Amino acid sequence: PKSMQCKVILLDGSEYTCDVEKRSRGQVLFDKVCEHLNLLEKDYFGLTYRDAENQKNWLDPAKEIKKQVRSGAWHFSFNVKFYPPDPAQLSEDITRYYLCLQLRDDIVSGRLPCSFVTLALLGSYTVQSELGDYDPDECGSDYISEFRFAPNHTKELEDKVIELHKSHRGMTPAEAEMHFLENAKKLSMYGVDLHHAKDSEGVEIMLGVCASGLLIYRDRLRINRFAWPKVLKISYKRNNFYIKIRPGEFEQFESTIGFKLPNHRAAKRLWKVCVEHHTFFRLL
Ligand SMILES: COc1ccc([C@H](N)c2ccccc2)cc1
Repeated sequence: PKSMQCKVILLDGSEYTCDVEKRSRGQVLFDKVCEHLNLLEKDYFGLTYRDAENQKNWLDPAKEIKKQVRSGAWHFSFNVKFYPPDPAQLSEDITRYYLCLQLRDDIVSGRLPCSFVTLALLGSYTVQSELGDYDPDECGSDYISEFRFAPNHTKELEDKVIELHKSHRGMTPAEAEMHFLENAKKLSMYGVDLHHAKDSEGVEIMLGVCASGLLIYRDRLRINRFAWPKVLKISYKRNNFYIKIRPGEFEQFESTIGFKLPNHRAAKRLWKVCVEHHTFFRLL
């Protein structure tokens, strides 16, 4: 029985190596990684790989790994797939911990924009969780943390993290992580998966997929939101992605909004993440 070496980038930035049989489905590898992480609330997470066009793809746990990675390396990342709107409802602290690590990367990467004050507050909870109570002995007037907090660090930001850290004395890691999440969950881009697209006129937009529905990001005076219930069907054809939008009560017919994606693979990717989000948040 022939086994393939898998390398998985974990949310702490470390690399986990394991083997699976070469005809293994994604679920096999995912189960191994989750056991390694002592993670039980697995439904919110997934593995990603980079395709031949270097796009992030979710590893489908139901399909053979080899038919997804195809010509590429068996190299993956462990990631949050479904960001819970209410992380306080998660059963386990360790689930909230992995969600925090994901969100820290979302912030540093600039995928999750955040005000100065919220960057400093989130950073102050991370420090409290990781180091415990504020200590002046490690932190002088010239202190810069090893913790990456933001896409662009300033001395201002470092000072504000310390000021807020001082206020968190006696806070345990689980408590600090829960505060981190109570703040992060409110950010307008929390758990929004963004896709580049053109509207039916050829104007460049962004489509965002998240718990509440589908968002269209245009000129920035116009953001359209379609709650999952208002979305009757989702489809793709060639480079095109279509959503059918329910009639307003006493309307005879549904409306169709068409979008142009970069290529067929990008349209299929968007369709699959929309279907998955619609199912997940319909049931949650
Ligand atoms: C992490 O976010 C959630 C997790 C579980 C639920 C679940 N359906 C529920 C609803 C109501 C009361 C208790 C459990 C809901 C949200």
